Amino acid sequence: MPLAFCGTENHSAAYRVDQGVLNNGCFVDALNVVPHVFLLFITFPILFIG
Amino acid sequence: QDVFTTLVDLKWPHTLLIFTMSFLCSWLLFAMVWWLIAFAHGDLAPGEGTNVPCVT
Ligand SMILES: CCCCCCCCCCCCCCCCCC(=O)OC[C@H](COP(=O)(O)OC[C@H](N)C(=O)O)OC(=O)CCCCCCCCCCCCCCCCC
Ligand SMILES: CCCCCCCCCCCCCCCCCC(=O)OC[C@H](COP(=O)(O)OC[C@H](N)C(=O)O)OC(=O)CCCCCCCCCCCCCCCCC
Ligand SMILES: *[C@@H]1O[C@H](CO)[C@@H](O[C@@H]2O[C@H](CO)[C@@H](O)[C@H](O)[C@H]2NC(C)=O)[C@H](O)[C@H]1NC(C)=O
Repeated sequence: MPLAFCGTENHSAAYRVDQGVLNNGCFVDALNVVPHVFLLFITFPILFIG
Repeated sequence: QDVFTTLVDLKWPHTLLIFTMSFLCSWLLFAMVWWLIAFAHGDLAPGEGTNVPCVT
C-alpha cells in the first residue's frame, strides 16, 4: 500500500484518464497543484536574495 | 535589479542556501511537469496496455 496522489482503492484503477483527461476526477486536482508549485519555485530565490 | 551583485555579496552559508534551493526548486518544478505529462498520456496507470509510454 504505497502512497498515492489519487486513491489506490478499486485495485488501483482510478488513473485511467480516458473519457477526456479533464474529466478525470483526480487529474484536475493535479492541474490546480501546478500554479502553486510554479510560484513557490519562481519566488524562493527572490525571497532568499531578500 | 543588480541581482548578481547581491549574490556575490552574500555570505557563504547564504550563498549555499541559494545554490541548493535554486537547483532543487528547478529539479522539483520540472519533476512536477514530467509527472503531469506522463500522467496525461496514461503511462502512470498500471497495466494500461501496449501503448508505448512517452517516458518509460
Ligand atoms: C524606454 C525603454 C525602456 C525599455 C523598453 C523595453 C520594451 C520591452 C517590452 C516588454 C518585454 C519585457 C519582458 C520582461 C518580463 C520579465 C521581467 C523580469 O522578470 O525582470 C524584471 C527585473 C528587472 O528587469 P526590468 O526592470 O524589466 O529591466 C528592463 C528595463 N530596461 C529596466 O532596466 O528597467 O528582473 C529582475 O529583478 C530579475 C532578478 C534576477 C534574480 C535571479 C533569479 C530569477 C528568478 C526566476 C528563476 C529562479 C530560479 C528557479 C528556476 C525555475 C525555472 C522556471
Ligand atoms: C543563528 C542565526 C544567525 C543568522 C546570521 C547569518 C547566518 C549565517 C550562518 C553561520 C553559521 C553557519 C554554519 C554552517 C556550517 C558549515 C559552513 C561551511 O561549510 O562553510 C565553510 C566555508 C566558509 O566558512 P563560513 O564560516 O561559512 O564563512 C562565511 C563567512 N561569513 C564569509 O562570508 O566568508 O565554505 C567554503 O569556503 C566553501 C567550501 C565548500 C566545499 C564543499 C561544499 C559543502 C556544501 C555543499 C552544499 C551542500 C548542501 C546540502 C543540502 C541538502 C538538502 C537536503
Ligand atoms: C473500478 O475498476 C473496475 C475496472 O476498471 C470497474 O468496475 C469494477 O469491476 C466490477 C466487475 O464489473 C464491478 O462490479 C465493480 O464496480 C468494480 N470493482 C470493484 C471492486 O469495485 C470500474 O472502472 C471501477 N468502479 C468503481 C466503482 O470504481
